[PDB]
Amino acid sequence: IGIRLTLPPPKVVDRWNEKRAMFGVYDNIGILGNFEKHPKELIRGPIWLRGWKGNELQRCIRKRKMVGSRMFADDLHNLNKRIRYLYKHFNRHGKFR
Amino acid sequence: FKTEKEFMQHARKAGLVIPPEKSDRSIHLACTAGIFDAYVPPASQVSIRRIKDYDANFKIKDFPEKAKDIFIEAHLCLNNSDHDRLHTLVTEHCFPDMTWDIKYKTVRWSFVESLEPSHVVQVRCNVYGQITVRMHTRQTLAIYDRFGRLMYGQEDVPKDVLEYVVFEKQLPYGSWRMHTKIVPPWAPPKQPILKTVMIPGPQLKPEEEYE
Amino acid sequence: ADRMSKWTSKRGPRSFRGRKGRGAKGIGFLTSGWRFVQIKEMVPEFVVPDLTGFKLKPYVSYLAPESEETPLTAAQLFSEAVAPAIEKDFKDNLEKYGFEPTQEGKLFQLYPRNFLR
Amino acid sequence: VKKGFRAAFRFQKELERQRLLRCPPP
Amino acid sequence: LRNRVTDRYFRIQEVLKHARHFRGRKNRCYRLAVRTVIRAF
Amino acid sequence: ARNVVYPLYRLGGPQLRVFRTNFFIQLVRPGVAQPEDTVQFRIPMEMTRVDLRNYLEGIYNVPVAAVRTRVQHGSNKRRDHRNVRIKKPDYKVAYVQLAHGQTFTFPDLFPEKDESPEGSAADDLYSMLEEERQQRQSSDPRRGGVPSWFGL
Amino acid sequence: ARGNEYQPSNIKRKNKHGWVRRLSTPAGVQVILRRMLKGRKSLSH
Amino acid sequence: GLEEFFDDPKNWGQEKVKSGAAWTCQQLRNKSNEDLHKLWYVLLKERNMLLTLEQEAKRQRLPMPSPERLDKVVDSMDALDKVVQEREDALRLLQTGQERARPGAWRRDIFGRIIWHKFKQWVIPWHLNKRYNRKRFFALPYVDHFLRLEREKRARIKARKENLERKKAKILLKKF
Amino acid sequence: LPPHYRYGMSPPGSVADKRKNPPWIRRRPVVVEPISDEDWYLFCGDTVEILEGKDAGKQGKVVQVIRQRNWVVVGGLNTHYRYIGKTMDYRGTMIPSEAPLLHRQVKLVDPMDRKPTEIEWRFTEAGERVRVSTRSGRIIPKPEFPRADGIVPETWIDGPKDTSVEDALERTYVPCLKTLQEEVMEAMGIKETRKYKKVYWY
RNA sequence: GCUAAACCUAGCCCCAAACCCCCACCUUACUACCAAACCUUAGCCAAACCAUUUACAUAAAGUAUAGGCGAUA
RNA sequence: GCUACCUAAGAACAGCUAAGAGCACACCCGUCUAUGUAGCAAAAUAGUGGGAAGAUUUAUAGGUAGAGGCGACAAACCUA
RNA sequence: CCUCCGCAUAAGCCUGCGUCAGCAACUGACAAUUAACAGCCCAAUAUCUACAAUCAACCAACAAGUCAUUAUUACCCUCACUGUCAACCCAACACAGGCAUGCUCAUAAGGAAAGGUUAAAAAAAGUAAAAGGAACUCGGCAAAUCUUACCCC
Ligand SMILES: [Mg+2]
Ligand SMILES: [Mg+2]
Ligand SMILES: [Mg+2]
Ligand SMILES: [Mg+2]
Ligand SMILES: [Mg+2]
Ligand SMILES: [Mg+2]
Ligand SMILES: [Mg+2]
Ligand SMILES: [Mg+2]
Ligand SMILES: [Mg+2]
Ligand SMILES: [Mg+2]
Ligand SMILES: [Mg+2]
Ligand SMILES: [Mg+2]
Ligand SMILES: [Mg+2]
Ligand SMILES: [Mg+2]
Ligand SMILES: [Mg+2]
Ligand SMILES: [Mg+2]
Ligand SMILES: [Mg+2]
Ligand SMILES: [Mg+2]
Repeated sequence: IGIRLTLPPPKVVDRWNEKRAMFGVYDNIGILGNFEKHPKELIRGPIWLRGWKGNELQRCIRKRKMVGSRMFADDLHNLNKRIRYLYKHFNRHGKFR
Repeated sequence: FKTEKEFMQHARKAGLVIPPEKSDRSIHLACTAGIFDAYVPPASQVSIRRIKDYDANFKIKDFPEKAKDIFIEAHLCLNNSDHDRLHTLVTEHCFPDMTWDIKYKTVRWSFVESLEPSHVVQVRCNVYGQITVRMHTRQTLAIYDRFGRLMYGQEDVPKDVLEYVVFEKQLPYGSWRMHTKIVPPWAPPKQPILKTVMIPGPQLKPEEEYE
Repeated sequence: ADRMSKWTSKRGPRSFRGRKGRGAKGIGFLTSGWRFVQIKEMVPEFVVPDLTGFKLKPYVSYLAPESEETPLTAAQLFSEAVAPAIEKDFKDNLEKYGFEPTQEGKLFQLYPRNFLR
Repeated sequence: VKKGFRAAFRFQKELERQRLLRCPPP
Repeated sequence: LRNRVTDRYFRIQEVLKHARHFRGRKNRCYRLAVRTVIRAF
Repeated sequence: ARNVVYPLYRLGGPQLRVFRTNFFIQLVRPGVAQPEDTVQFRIPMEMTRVDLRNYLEGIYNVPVAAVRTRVQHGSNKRRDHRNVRIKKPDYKVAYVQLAHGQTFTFPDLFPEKDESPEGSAADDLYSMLEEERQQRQSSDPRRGGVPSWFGL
Repeated sequence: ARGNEYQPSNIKRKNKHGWVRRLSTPAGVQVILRRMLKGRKSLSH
Repeated sequence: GLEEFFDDPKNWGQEKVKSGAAWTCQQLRNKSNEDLHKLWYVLLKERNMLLTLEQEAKRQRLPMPSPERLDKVVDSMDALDKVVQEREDALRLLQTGQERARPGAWRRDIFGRIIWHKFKQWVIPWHLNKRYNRKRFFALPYVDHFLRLEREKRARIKARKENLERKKAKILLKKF
Repeated sequence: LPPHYRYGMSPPGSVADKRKNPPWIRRRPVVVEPISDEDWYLFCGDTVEILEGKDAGKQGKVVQVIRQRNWVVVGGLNTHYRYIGKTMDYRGTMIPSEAPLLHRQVKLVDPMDRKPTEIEWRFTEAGERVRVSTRSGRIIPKPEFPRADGIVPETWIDGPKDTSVEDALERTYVPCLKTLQEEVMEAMGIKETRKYKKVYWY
């Protein structure tokens, strides 16, 4: 019977956190900071998608090319198998042509 | 099992080598195993100084009026089962001896006024002061079932009880509490219960006969 | 078909159960006719002292005082055993101070351990 | 444990209707 | 399982409250109930 | 000694000498009937027959005459909650048979009856675990289940 | 008839699948090396 | 005599036998090498007594009279084993400067990993030892693939352990 | 003891703990706040005061300190009531058994002011690390416990197998450049005319 | 009212940073001790068969070129 | 480690009639029938039958490996 | 009342019906298998080894065979280590199966086909049968009794 019997402990969310009250600051650091920095230089994450958006094939092509020289040995083989699969899916399968 | 000998004789025979281990913490009691000197109902001013040596503000004359409010408030907490209130008025030698038999049944004990004023009889004494006080009061009882049907004593008629309630006090924060209740051998028998009782004889194996 | 149990001497066939023994040290050799010659010098001889009149008992009384741990370093053993015998011959070769470079003629060699325990 | 609150609240109020269909108050 | 269904109990009782007066397992088992509750409607 | 390398012996070398004997020993009561001169020990595995003769005559000064060793196999048939086998360790048993017609009988360590009686006050605590077990006040059946606290 | 294919012997079990025959050839050291990488309790017979 | 394997018969079955403290390591460093040699065969004769009583208590299905004094003599025979070994390693640094008593070298077996190979005593030199020459202490070009995979498998276990440790410290600052 | 073992009022190898913590239980770990090994200030014997729950405002001594759960077991206080001696037909006797208190719910008490005070571990010019209260600069000494074992260091008589203080401290060590092997061989007096022929180590 | 139900923290995933780690054991591994490594990947699959062929920072650019000039590269 | 063949060094074969002889045990094989068919058995049991001093059966250790091995060719057998 | 089994060794397995305790051999504590039997051997360098076995004697062979030292040098010590249990192994099982050798060739050893009742059908295994004797059937398969004769390959 997949439904819980006691109602869960209450989710207390501080809306005036440090990360919440100062969220969004310096997203316009270009257009009113004399264009020294782009806002794409403000995003922190992986190296291969710091300022770049693609589908799943274009992400694995970019991950193999940018950071794939220093990837682990069976993480590179799991990535090469994924590009070998997503090539065949996007180019040979599907409804529209 | 039945005893502590029969457990160790079975723990030895089963191979259960259980190690008697040493611990720094001991069981910190607050009562005694019964009465120090058993008063027998038909000079102890040493024990009133040994009480006054640790307490230093205590009058033997005031105490029978204190003894009534310990006795009366302990017995009114049986009508509601306020076990957190019995634990400050009744020592843990007396609390299982007035609550274990009365669980899952309701009592309607009620105090009407006494006949004789209470008076202290004897005083005795990690040290436990002990005061016996005689009570000649007037009480009613009505003990019931789980099902609410009367099993002992009528509710309106007040009865006459003669009581010698030994009191006790641990001597840093404890107070005077009920410890036990002396029942003499020459006491008249209690009120007969409302139902009839059968008592079985020996349960005989076929080889054993009745002699 | 068993894999995980420790391969002891109880496990193989007859030619297997003879060759492997438990951790006992060899003493002699076998010659022709499978006859074992026990070498007397390979047997470890227990150098036991005499305990008569000895006054150290296996426990220490609890009235004994406590101290601080100083492991015997090589500098401390030098400073007690050698350094005063240096100074008495300095105010007036090193093999006269217990220093021995080569230990080929020595019975209890220190490196590598020629003794037991 | 399925995360969420809105389904655990509704079941708490369907239990309280069944607690009055099993034991109706005076 | 990022978001799986937490309220599937109440979707079953939308159907099973109409089947309470049936026979057999049509009043209990949901798979047998919807083919009769639809057919009862 | 055990868990050490032994110095190698070439032909014509010095005597091998142990100075601080590493290994323990323990003599056991035999589970079967045995002769009056045979003492049974529990030898650590790497300790030979002749190393026990020099152990006992050297440390304890007893007249050992015949030593006979055997290896006991501890069972690997008992399992955890993880269903992994728990090996009771193997131990070498040795039967030391004494010389000059001597005779050893294993002593009665732990005499079963100490003075006369059961128990009282070994070290407060066990007082209430006895003086209410003789002050039990077993329930009189004539009362029929009524609580016996009230003096009424 | 069938099913009793295993006729055990400890000489032959050590001579085919023991630790010595694994490291006797370069293709069998990789057999040990895949056991240790997987984390097996027993790497050989 | 075999009576030394048991204690005094007035201690038989008293279920509490009094015993002093164990020998600490600092008290043994004041005694000579002859006296630690003589103390060792006092503690060994006591350790055989208490191990005898340990097996006899298990055979008699009873606890120990005092199981605290067995772990004292074990403590005194590791401290005495540590003091004599300290004067062993200190004299090794003076007479020859070596750190370990047994020779050895850092070698690299067929599985490519760096082991410390402790040397054994032989009689013939190594180049004509038939059994020693079958033991290969080099790794071939097929091992470096499995050397990388074991390095990354150790790297994953380490990065899991570091990451989990920070996730618990964020729970602690939440809860307090 | 396995990892994520749950500490309790019983010692971790007792037969009453092996019933509660058998080797297969995976219970939720208790999150305790990590006190440093030098930051802890309540010891076995300290005069403390209880803040929350039953017996609030009472002062007592500390019998146990279970450091793995930040507990203090005050003696005779914060008690519930349990029975021991329960056999097949006897009910057992009633005992006030005490509950542990977290260190947030217990404050140290000055032995002069008799008030719950805060504690700073001020270094002093004689004593290197002594608790000092905040309301007044009174040092609170690390008090005396009973012991660790049944030792009672003041009352100790030796037996025939315990050595005296004079034998335990007599410095017989004359340090030289000989081993224990080479010093016993000259005290016992064994000769060896044979020399050790050189073996190969490889 | 039985059977059961429910639970939340074990742990994990993805990134960023920072380059990781006494004794016995290659003989029958866990056994104290005796007279020689390097040499193209292939094929599925795509071409609707198959046979040459078929992928393994941004921008120039899917451009020049290649190709049963065809799939595609 | 079953099995096909080989190698090494072993072993086994009563009794009766007179040679890859006959009758016949142990042994090996499996003609025919019946039971069994989630069975005792992922090929067995009971009766019957073929050989049983040989091109025999068999214990042990070794050898040949899948683009192959082995094969008194059944395109058999090479861990159901 | 059954026994075409049993008892040892080999191989295998590894404490698996010993003590104490908890349809109508499991868990926990404790205890045992003691070497003479069997494993574990051999100092070099040369140099010796044509005539089987079969009661080995007659005979009779072909397939042509399982068995041996000396010379000189070196050498003088001794009894360590390991196996030793069981109702057991391989068959997923306390499986009618599989399993080498030595003795006993019906037992001195080892065992129990029936939980209790009733006496239906059908089914399985067996015994008996009038008169007939293959008319049965693809076929004398099966059973019961023993033989003749001829073809095909
Ligand atoms: Mg033996
Ligand atoms: Mg076979
Ligand atoms: Mg195609
Ligand atoms: Mg297609
Ligand atoms: Mg023939
Ligand atoms: Mg024939
Ligand atoms: Mg053939
Ligand atoms: Mg053909
Ligand atoms: Mg064909
Ligand atoms: Mg099967
Ligand atoms: Mg018989
Ligand atoms: Mg039967
Ligand atoms: Mg039946
Ligand atoms: Mg019928
Ligand atoms: Mg007829
Ligand atoms: Mg017809
Ligand atoms: Mg016809
Ligand atoms: Mg026929």
